[PDB]
Amino acid sequence: FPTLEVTDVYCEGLPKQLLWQLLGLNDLNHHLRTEVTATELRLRAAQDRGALTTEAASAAMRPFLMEFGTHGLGGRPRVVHVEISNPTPLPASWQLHSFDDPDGVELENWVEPGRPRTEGERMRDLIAEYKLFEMRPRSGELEPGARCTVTIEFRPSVEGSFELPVFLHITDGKRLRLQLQAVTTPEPLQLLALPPPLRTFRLEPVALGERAPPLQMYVLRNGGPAPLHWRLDTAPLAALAEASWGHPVLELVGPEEGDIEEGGVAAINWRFSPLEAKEYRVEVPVLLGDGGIEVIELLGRGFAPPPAPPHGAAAVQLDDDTPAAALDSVGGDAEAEAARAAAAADRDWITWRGLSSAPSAGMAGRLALVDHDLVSLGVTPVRGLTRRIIVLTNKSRYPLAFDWDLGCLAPPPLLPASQLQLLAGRPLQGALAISPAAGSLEPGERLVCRVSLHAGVTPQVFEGEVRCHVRIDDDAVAEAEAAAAAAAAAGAAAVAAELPFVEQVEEVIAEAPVRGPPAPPPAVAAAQRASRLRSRLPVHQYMTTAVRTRIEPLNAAFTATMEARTRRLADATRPPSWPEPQSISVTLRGRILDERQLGALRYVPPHERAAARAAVVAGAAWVPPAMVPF
Amino acid sequence: MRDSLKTAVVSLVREKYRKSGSMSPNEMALLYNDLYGSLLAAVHSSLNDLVDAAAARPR
Amino acid sequence: MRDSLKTAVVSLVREKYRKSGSMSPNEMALLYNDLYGSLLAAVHSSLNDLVDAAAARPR
Repeated sequence: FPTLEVTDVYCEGLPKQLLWQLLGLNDLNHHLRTEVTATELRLRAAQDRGALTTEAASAAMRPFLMEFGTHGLGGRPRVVHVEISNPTPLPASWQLHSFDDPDGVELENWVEPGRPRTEGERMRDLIAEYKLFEMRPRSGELEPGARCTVTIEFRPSVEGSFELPVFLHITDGKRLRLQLQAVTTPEPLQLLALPPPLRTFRLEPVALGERAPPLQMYVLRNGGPAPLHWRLDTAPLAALAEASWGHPVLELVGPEEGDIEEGGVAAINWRFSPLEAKEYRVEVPVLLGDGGIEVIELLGRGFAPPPAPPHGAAAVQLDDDTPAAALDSVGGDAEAEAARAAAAADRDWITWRGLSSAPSAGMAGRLALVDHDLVSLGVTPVRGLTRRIIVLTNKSRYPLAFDWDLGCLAPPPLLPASQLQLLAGRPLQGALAISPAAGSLEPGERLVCRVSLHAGVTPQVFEGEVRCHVRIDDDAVAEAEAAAAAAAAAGAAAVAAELPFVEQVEEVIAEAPVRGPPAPPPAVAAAQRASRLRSRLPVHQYMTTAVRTRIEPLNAAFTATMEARTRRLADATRPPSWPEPQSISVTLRGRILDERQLGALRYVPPHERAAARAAVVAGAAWVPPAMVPF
Repeated sequence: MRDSLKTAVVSLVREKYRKSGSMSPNEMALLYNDLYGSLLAAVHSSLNDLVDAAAARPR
Repeated sequence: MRDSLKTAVVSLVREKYRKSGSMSPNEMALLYNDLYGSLLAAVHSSLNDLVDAAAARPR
């Protein structure tokens, strides 16, 4: 069956993992990949002969939520670039259809849809009226392996909520409904980033007797409205501890409260220390500045590790990563691997088949490209210095200033081995650095940037986001213009050398007869006449003085046309270049693991178990020793 | 030393990524991260082996 | 501390405990206890100077 796949999605100032999670593209890719499509045949039959209706189709088609969240009124519209490709060899023709929207039918003196009298259809009609939700390509067709680069944009100009259902409608294949859900708040009301995978955070299963449970990072984003003041009530966790014979479980490490700026990132570290193999469902509230719940459920399980051998009989040291045997070896429990797979689908973007971890969409209009987005730092030892390289390319013909920022990944004001206590209270428990902090870059120049992580003593799993800000280099462009001006001055000096002391009349004092400008040569006069006759005012719009005096509205129209023609010059004269500074972002995920955990492969994902075993058996990660204090 | 390593680098590029020893940035793009990771892993393995030889590790 | 003491302990083990033999798990556990006790005795012997120098009555 000719199907489609979403390879990647690009949006301004939002992590690619977060965008994929918010759109729920895992389920979309799965459904578009495999389905018998029993009822879709009936759906196509009803689409034929015009039997289908939007409401019934939505009720029977199991819509998928395209969540755009909340947008402050008057804020910048949000754009979503989705790359659609054909995994199947058969060429795929697809037609985004929605019966409310026009279906390629010519309207001639047909009254627009009347007063709906039902607020759902009314909201649909306001969306249609004010172009709130628009997908540019509409219907398309793709050869096997092609990329369509579809764009869907939302315009936060109206107040209130808006839900618009459209459906993909592949010509021969499945037809899935997407419900674009957004709310535009005229007033600032904090709403934390609340994707369904983040609401129920699937904690990675951990060893029952682990000496130091791995810190697990949870990232909160403000969203559209004003900055969010969050406070997490530890009382349910305290109740859990009291129930668990007074042992700390699901402990919060960071601050209990905080103030995320608009479109910001705040990281909270959890320690999951279990006592049983049972599920540990714990529900915690999030009190915002204004009244709110935003409750978060944490789920984890017990690893039930193989019994630790006595020192006498220990496995000597000097199994395949891919198979499910690896998952079973990482946790003998039947449901431990199920929880691990759920957590992988929740957070590990690599395991998702569709995602490409490439710049993909957004080729046009982006100042620069990171060659490889969504970069994963490998599993690292306790005090490990792990490096990766990311190359940035300037597509713009203009020089670009490149600055590097860390949202929650900032180093404390690499790290000295003795004085690692500075890492206390820091979400990463490591020091991220990039070799170019801020560098200029010429057009078409590719720069290598080394991202290096120096980890601390606390085992951790980080999935952070690092921002790179690209702006047009005003200094460089001004220098170029100044060089051009200097060249022009040199040319003027050369012309002066050619013609010594050309006279220029400084001023005029009482020239008794009025003297006009010198007459041009007749050829130049003819050329100027032809130039004037070009851009001649249109015949039907030129009102003579007599007609203007006779008819006032014609005089007003003539004045308006003069004003319009004067205005037309200003837009041309304005230099349309210098686009807005653009912030790109790359997600980095890594596993700071203890030596015992690495040796036993306790928490390495199956995707990287081969690399973990390599790093254990043969030293593959550096451990900067520095100098001992004593 | 960099010129000494460059030949082995070209050989590894050709072997691992089937790029026919492309020193051209455009072709070997989208492989810089993996190539650098493999090269640094090899360098670290060699350095650790030398360190163990200097101070015999029970490995 | 762990790294430096690990190097020292490996050196010590190679220095003293190299009898080996049948090496049943129980005897290996006993050997581990023996080396741990030797380490503790060495630490105590090294620190006895400061222990005596401490203001507490030297018994």
